[PDB]
Amino acid sequence: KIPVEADFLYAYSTAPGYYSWRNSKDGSWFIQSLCAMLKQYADKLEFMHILTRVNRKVATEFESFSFDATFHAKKQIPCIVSMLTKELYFYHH
Amino acid sequence: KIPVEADFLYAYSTAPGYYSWRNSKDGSWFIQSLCAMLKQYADKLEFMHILTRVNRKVATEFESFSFDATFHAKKQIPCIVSMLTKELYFYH
Amino acid sequence: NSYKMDYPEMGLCIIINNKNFHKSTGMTSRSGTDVDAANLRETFRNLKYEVRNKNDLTREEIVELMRDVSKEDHSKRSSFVCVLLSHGEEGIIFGTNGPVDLKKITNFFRGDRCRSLTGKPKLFIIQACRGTELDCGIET
Amino acid sequence: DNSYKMDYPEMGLCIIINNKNFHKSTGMTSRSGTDVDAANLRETFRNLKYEVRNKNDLTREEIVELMRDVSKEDHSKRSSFVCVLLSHGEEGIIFGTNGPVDLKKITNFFRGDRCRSLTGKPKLFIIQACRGTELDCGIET
Amino acid sequence: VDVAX
Amino acid sequence: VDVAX
Repeated sequence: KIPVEADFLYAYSTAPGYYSWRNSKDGSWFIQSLCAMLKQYADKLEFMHILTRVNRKVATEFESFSFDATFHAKKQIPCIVSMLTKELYFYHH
Repeated sequence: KIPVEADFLYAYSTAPGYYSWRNSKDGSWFIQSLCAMLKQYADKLEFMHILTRVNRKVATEFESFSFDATFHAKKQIPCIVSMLTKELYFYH
Repeated sequence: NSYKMDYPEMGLCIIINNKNFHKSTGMTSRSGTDVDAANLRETFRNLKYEVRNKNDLTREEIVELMRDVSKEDHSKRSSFVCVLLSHGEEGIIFGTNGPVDLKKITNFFRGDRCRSLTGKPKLFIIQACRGTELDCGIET
Repeated sequence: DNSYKMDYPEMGLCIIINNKNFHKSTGMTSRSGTDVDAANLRETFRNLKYEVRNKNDLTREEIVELMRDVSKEDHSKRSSFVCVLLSHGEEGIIFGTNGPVDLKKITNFFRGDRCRSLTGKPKLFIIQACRGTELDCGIET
Repeated sequence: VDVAX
Repeated sequence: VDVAX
């Protein structure tokens, strides 16, 4: 038998306790990154390694721009929570 | 500039809200697996992949044994929380 | 090793996109979210997932939908993907009218409540706030 | 670069905090077998070239003082940082020999802004402890 | 502009 | 035997 909570992967856009950012025109920083990285690496990189690249892209290429000084120049880092027991590949043999 | 919460990795012995298991003589299931997997794959696999192995070993090879039916035959799944931005290799 | 991904189908990909909320919530329209939902649809379509887009679901409808999906037969599917795009807090995701704990949604897919997915990867992609802290970053 | 630079003079520190005995006030029983773990970790991290440091039975306060002192150290020549916590605990909480201590408090000493010599470097926290009182019964494959 | 979620 | 942590 195996744990009932096994084989779950939670890809969180941001760190626990933090705000998640969204561009009013291009969408959420996380989803944009996730889609670019998947389209670019889903055919050869394992999922965890792909989410790591999403982590780097969001953390390095995004900075908030707001007219409200309070919410301006802020950063974000996604949060991968894995309960997976094996590697996850979207391609075949 | 980078996030202040970046480059952190939290390897939890168990899932949020759950008990973590330890064997009175052999030790905690998590550390046992973690040390075993580290000894075996640190020279090859990236850290995340090694932690995935720890997840499988703990989840499949361990089951609680207790004289109290309540805490008997219970399982455990570790929980990896990564805010790393790069791949982690212990070798060069 | 790796998850078996050579079943007849990759699986279902449920996208719940909430843009408009009831005024009582205090959250204004989530502009840009449609671009996201569309982006995700095209991405998962190329990965061969049967994508199902759902827009503006009340919290009751989100639980209703997840319950129904967890009761379908996934025997011929390799995995399950669920994307939630909406406002939120720690462990909480917002329907158009109110909050719903994430734990209540994912529990429908626990290894013991969804037998056709046991041992199969279940991915939950969550775009939503998890509190109100701000990361100011540091230079290098 | 897709990989962390691990070719610094040193791999870094590996602080292992093993709490086996607790104050009667707490109520938790001793953690037998935890010494086997602390010992196993030491040997493992030694092979990975980490500078291991074992700390046994630390109070809630002594834990914060240790972490703060380590964070104020200069890691300019270290590739990373590892911190292992073996003890009783609750969600987000780690138990010192005398009382509860929030985890967020320990890790914060190492945030990119509070520990400049570790900015951009891997900071790993291995936490062996409970995170609630839920029991996983499992399911037949 | 960027907004929070 | 196995105990909780």
